Amino acid sequence: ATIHVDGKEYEVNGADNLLEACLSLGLDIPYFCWHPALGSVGACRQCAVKQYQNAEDTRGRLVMSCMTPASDGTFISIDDEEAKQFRESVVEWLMTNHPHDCPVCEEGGNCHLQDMTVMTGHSFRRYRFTKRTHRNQDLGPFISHEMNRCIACYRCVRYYKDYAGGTDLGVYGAHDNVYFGRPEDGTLESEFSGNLVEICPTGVFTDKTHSERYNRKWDMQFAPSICQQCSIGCNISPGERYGELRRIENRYNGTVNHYFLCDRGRFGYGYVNLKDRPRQPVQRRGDDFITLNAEQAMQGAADILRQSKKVIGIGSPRASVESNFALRELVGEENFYTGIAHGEQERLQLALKVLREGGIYTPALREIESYDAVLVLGEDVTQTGARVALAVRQAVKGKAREMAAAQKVADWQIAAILNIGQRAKHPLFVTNVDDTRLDDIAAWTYRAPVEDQARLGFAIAHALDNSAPAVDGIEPELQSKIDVIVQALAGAKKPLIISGTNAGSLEVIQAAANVAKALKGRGADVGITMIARSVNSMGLGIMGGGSLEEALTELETGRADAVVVLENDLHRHASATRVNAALAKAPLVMVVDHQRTAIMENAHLVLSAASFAESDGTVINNEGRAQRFFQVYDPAYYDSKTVMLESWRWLHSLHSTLLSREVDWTQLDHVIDAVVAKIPELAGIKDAAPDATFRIRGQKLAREPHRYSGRTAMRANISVHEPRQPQDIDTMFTFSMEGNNQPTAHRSQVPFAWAPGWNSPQAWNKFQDEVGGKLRFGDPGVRLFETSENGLDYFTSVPARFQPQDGKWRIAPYYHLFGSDELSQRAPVFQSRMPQPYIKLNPADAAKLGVNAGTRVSFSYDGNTVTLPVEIAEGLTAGQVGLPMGMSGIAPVLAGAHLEDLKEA
Amino acid sequence: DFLTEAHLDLPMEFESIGKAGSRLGTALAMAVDHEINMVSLVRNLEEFFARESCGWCTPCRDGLPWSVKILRALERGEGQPGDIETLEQLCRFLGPGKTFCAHAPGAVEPLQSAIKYFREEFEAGIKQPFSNTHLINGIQPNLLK
Amino acid sequence: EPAWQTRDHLDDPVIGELRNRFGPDAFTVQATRTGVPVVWIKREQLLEVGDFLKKLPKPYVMLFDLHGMDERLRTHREGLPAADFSVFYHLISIDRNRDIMLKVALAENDLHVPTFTKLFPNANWYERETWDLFGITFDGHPNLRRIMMPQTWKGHPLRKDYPARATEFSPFELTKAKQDLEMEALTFKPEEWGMKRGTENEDFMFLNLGPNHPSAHGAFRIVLQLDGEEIVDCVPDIGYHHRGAEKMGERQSWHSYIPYTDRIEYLGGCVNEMPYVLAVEKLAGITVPDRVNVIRVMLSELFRINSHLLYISTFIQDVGAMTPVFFAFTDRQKIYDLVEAITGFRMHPAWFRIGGVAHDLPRGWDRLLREFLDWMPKRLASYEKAALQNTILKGRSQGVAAYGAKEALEWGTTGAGLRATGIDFDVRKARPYSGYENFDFEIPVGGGVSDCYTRVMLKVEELRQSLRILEQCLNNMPEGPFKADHPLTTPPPKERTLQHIETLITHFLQVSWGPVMPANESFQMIEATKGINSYYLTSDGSTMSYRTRIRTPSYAHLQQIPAAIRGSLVSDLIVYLGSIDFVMSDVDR
Ligand SMILES: CCCCCCCCCCC1=C(C)C(=O)C(OC)=C(OC)C1=O
Ligand code: SF4
Ligand code: SF4
Ligand code: SF4
Ligand code: SF4
Ligand code: FES
Ligand SMILES: [Ca+2]
Repeated sequence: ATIHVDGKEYEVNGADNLLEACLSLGLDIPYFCWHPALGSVGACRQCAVKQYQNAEDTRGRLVMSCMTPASDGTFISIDDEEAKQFRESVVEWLMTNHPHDCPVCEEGGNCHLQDMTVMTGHSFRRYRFTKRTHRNQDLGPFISHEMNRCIACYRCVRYYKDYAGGTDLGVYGAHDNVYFGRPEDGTLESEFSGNLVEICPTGVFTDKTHSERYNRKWDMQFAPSICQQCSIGCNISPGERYGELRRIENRYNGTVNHYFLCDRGRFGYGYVNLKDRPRQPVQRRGDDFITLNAEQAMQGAADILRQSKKVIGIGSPRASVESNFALRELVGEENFYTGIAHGEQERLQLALKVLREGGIYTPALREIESYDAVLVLGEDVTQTGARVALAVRQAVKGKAREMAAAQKVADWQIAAILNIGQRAKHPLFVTNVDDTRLDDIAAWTYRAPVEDQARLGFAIAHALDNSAPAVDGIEPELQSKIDVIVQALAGAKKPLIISGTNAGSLEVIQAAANVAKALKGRGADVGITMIARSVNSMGLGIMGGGSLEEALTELETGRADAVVVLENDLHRHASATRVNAALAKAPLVMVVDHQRTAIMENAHLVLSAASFAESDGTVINNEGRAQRFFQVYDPAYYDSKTVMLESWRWLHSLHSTLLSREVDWTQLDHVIDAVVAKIPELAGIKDAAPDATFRIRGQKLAREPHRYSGRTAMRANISVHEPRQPQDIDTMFTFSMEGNNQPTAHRSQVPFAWAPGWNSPQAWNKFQDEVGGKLRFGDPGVRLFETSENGLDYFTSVPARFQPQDGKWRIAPYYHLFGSDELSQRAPVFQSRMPQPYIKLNPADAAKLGVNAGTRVSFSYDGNTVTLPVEIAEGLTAGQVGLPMGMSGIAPVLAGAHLEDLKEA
Repeated sequence: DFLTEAHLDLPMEFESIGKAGSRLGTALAMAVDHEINMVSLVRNLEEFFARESCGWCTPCRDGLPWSVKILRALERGEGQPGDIETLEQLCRFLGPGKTFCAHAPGAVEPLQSAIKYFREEFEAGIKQPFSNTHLINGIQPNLLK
Repeated sequence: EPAWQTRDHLDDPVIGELRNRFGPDAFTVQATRTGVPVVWIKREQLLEVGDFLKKLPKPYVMLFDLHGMDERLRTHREGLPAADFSVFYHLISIDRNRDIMLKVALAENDLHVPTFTKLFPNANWYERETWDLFGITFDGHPNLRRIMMPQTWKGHPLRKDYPARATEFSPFELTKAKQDLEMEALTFKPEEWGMKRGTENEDFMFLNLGPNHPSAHGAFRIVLQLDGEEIVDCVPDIGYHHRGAEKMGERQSWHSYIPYTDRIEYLGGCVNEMPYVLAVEKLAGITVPDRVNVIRVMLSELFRINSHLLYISTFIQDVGAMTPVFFAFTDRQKIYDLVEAITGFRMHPAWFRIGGVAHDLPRGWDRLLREFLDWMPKRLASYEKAALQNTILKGRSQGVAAYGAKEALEWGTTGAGLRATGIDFDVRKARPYSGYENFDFEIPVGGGVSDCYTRVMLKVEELRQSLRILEQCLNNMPEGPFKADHPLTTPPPKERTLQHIETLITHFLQVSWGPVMPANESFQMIEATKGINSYYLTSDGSTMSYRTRIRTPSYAHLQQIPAAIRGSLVSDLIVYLGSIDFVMSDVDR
């Protein structure tokens, strides 16, 4: 479409309103209530522009650009006198009751309201009367509430209810006494409530975790990184100050995680700032714990490694691609073992084979919001891959979107779309061991053991395509529900099947693959999505290796007298007693880790590795996208005795000292090129980010804003002589503001969003080709594999029906967004959010055992008689015990296992 | 809109009352005698219109109480210079199309009609000089002319 | 219509003459807020355009400025030719009282411009500076070497990819090898300058006058080739006082750069502050009220009297009389008492703001102004009758280092020298800024010869006229605001900031991120204490300056130095150095 802004002709998209069309062209219109993801509601009345219908028109009409379509032949004026005075008056009306709170506000310097007050040019106060006040609510450990700063723009409630699907946030009150919050005090139990601190243009909802150790946005040193708390791989902007990770901001990736994170990835970063982390190489001599620098650690480690007959390496899915590859190239191809168990590795390799060999296109996370009918098999998505559950909610509301689009209603008229699509929504069928958080929008929820979920998946695949193997023994009511699912999936245009390795069963993934194959055989645009466990599970599966049990028996039989463990606690994937015995029997345990794990008591040498905030690397997410994360800060700038290096740097220098007796600190691009040379399946990680020689017109990319303060005083307590800024030889970024962060720079890795006049997270508008669309000059990260020309065959191994055996109890996994991650649970702020360890029981099984809700029963697994209190679960099937995976003492490897001697004690 | 005695010889149609700068409305007219102070009447009207706002959109929600407080100041004789101009700007910026619904244009129609026809009653409530600030000891204030 | 509006400048007759000479498709006209016609011309026609401007009926006889600009990072270049680098030439015609700014666009690989030294001899140091800081080569230049950086310097510092801060590079480690290498670099090599270090009869004497000399007014060195006592040739070596203030202008916000403007000419103070804040107000679109103009005129005339007192005492000291410097610095202490009362600081006040001044005048400033105005003229008459009417001082001064109007125009000489040549060109009258039209004062001019004595007596008359201006402004000071009511006035008034939320928001975003001045080019030229000081500010629409070009008169005077003292003795050079009114922060910036 063609519009005329201030006499200048512009070519815009006619399906967009005037606000996003003009913001895409670089025209600054003030706005509060409009968001690119939420839609247009016309509340704040800030986006006023003067519209003319003809080229020869003098009077015009003040309209809302967010509510006015960008049709062909509209002549709008933004900087007309009447429009500017009205926008200034709207800012003034918002300023009548706003508190004098900017110095004591966490949103100061990051405030959209401040930016829009300055942009309209209102700086004189003529209001002389009183300002209304509000009491504040306790919203939990994550979100701090300050209701006086609200401008009643309704972004919070629109996001929290119409987007995130939350139920405990709302609008209350009246004429000018509007309150935004909960009906009482309590924690916001939505898994995406952390996005309120960036959705809210004011300082009402603030990051309490950042408010504990608060610094302003200009004082933050930012980097582009990837969230390491699960497999989705959302792009984040970690920002630090004074040597500690202060905040995790959302980093816009129009392909993956555009505007929203989950609460685990936004508030689970506190393990980086733990004081028990290793900061030097520490060597154990008997009972003494001596501290070495890097060179003596390398020389001693290489001496003992040369004095051994075989060295094995146990990687981890928590480590990056480069560190696992450096371990593999240090110990050899045959001596490298993945740190996961045999069953976890089998499920992971099956999921990878389905993804890159099944012939079915695995969608990106933004593309999940366009699929019609969603079938989740086995996965508890909202607790393991929560952002995928958010995109599933969007795909479910796609039915109301298409129904309103059938009535010539614009895409951005979100209120009219929700009015037309009252409760009609796209079909969602979730299967789990219990009730999920998607059950409010699910067309059906199947509460059954994983064998029965797999059998239901195989029955769906057989009913969709008769060539699929049949399962006999299905009840007629279950058959009716199955044919309902089949009629919903067959009538869909873009069906989506979501499974994963967290269900603890191979047949669930096989059934999901068979359903996807049957949907593809009918000529449908089927997509499949596997949810892995850790951040780099897919990279570890692609690189491959032996299981943890093979490494454990290699250490136990004595063939391996030297074990190098890379960022693994080894109690998460195997029993603690067997691991402890194997590591105590081995005469050399050398652990490269950045968190104080339990196997460091037996470790003969500990290498203080760097976490994601202090290391560069590559991670492969659940859809096979190689994403590069960059270092945020140098740990040794403030604390001079800190010897903390990248794990791939540790292992590369260790291998160099092993071979040539010389210590060699490599570069990130050298290790990347080594991965591309040795592993052809990981060849796409070279193009994930450009190398360290990349420049924007000769200068590097700045990690901190141009108004970074305290340079000559932040280190003056140590020494009055300011040292050189740390040099980044690994990446194209610099640990200084002497660099480039323009919105029009030809790059894909943006550390943070700032524009002149745009200090809020609304500054991401300047960094996109169109607002709410893709990032300018493409999104970061590339896909490792394409969709294959041919697919797999039908998995004929249909499992038998789950029969509850007497005495033995099948362990049903219960994943928690706060608690089931290895590193997020070490954050001190997650202690007040993690649920108490409760074993879930059927009413019938608890009545048989004589247990009621609340009391404690004891169960023994591998000689560990541990006692948990009982919570009654109605939806759990009989014969199973519900256990929380990832908690203290309950490994995720316990899923699907047996449980003997379950007695009340 | 308020109308005067000269508007009494006017037929009660939509276009006839609309041409004379008012609205037919519900055709249920209300008479204001000479004993009724018009500033108090408009204050009562704006108090009703501000307290019956829904709070969805900014101009009505955060500008009707401003007019209410200005009229409370004018009722008590504590009006300050610029208050009537602020009321006129509020009437101009709360008209049709500026707000989300039509509650606020109908709210501000009696105010502009009363200012147009009975300005001398609104000017009589301005007694004290304009003062938005207070003296901060140690800082010389900027004396704009 | 306000004077800060973006004017296309197609009504200037010079534009019409250029159209009728070179055709209508030979150049582009850039609409700026400089107040000067900006003409983008091709590189091939640069010398022809310069010759045409030099051969006009009322010609552009002076090269005011010549410098480069890195346009690789400039996002808003609508209506401009495509360029990675650019070179601008600011020229003045005194007869028309007009300026022009010619801009030449250069690609990143083809960074060569024809030399401008044949048309204007003062282009030599400007082209050396442009090569040193931007890497732009000038073809046909006689000796293109580094003038601000030492010869063993890698990279060009004013390029956008060069790091601005010292903390980016390694800390300064002075070793024996580095000391020896930099001492060999600092050693004068006469074969490079063609000095011809010998004669058949006798040998020439190569003497370093400076950095450590009482006659040198800073850290710079003149290398003198001598026979006996006579000077054969001089090489004034500058760059020893380089603080990187333009790169610092690219590094600070608009508000936070004001103290750095204060240290450009450290005897100037508010006189250094005025052109920068006026150019920023042109960028913002701020028209300051009358009281702001009168206060700024007050402080700049006070600091002009301060600088002239120091200059006269310094000249008398270098002539040989060591007494009047004590009394002149006592008068400087009286001015410092008034300035400490008003601004709170002695010598670098940093008191001017965008849209006004930092505070209002304190209660009782007129008492100290009256005290100084009563104390001054008797002391000045005593200085005159004691030292300036001394026949030994006249013998050391009159006829020493004399040049006419042609040498003053070809070398860009401004200030007291240009008026001492008889050319009545003062910025406060020709292009009146800050409301100088409301003050009755005279402009002293010379008889046609710019002696040391003539320049000193002209500065004495300028001091007397500044006393007259101070008396007029003391007797008539307006009662209004000390800050403008513009939203971009940085910072806003303090009490409204302390008790209003709009003012608090504006203050919060103006002192932290900086005021957002929209993308435009601005220029302000003022009459400094030592000549003409100009600020040329290119804004990219951000909160920091994209380009800050500072033109100073002491640069031109020090470049004029070899052409006016060649063939004289060293004593004439000492008197010439004392009678130029230069500081070296002014030169090297
Ligand atoms: C000791 C008796 C009083 C001395 C007063 C000297 C006043 C300033 C003299 C001029 C001067 C200035 C400004 C100056 O900056 C300088 O360079 C460092 C000189 O050389 C040492 C000077 O001579
Ligand atoms: S929400 Fe924004 S405008 Fe309000 S007090 Fe906080 S920083 Fe200031
Ligand atoms: S709390 Fe924040 S997001 Fe919600 S209406 Fe108020 S200003 Fe808007
Ligand atoms: S969904 Fe996973 S990758 Fe994304 S923010 Fe949450 S924990 Fe991090
Ligand atoms: S004008 Fe209407 S929509 Fe707006 S706040 Fe008032 S009553 Fe609500
Ligand atoms: S952005 Fe259009 S009314 Fe709020
Ligand atoms: Ca690094």
